[PDB]
Amino acid sequence: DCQVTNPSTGHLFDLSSLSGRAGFTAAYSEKGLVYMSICGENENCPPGVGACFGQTRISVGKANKRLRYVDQVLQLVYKDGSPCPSKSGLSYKSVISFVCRPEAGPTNRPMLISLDKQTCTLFFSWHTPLACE
Repeated sequence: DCQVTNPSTGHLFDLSSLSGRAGFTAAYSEKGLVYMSICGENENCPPGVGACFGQTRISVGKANKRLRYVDQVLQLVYKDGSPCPSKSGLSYKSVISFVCRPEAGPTNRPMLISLDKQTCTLFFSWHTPLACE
């Protein structure tokens, strides 16, 4: 249910306050965006899809709720997106990484920071106080 524990302190991280089908957007390119929900599908995307391009609604990853803890970062990986334009045989995937930010940012939305074209992986970051222990 969108929660994970730091194996070494027992601290429970809960990202459920960011969950839900309404979700968020992240800026893509110059005027575009990506629609995304946390730990579940997004209402603007095809059924079961957690993140998709806003212009086309094409999937960049199927939703899941497998939140993981790795070196102080909480992460989700939505795989099995649509066919990769840059490499035959591959499907888009979205990695969403939550990092502690003691004070919430002025905008406070996820950011698409990189798109690895060789593997069609979209890397997103969200610096949030919910990732602080």
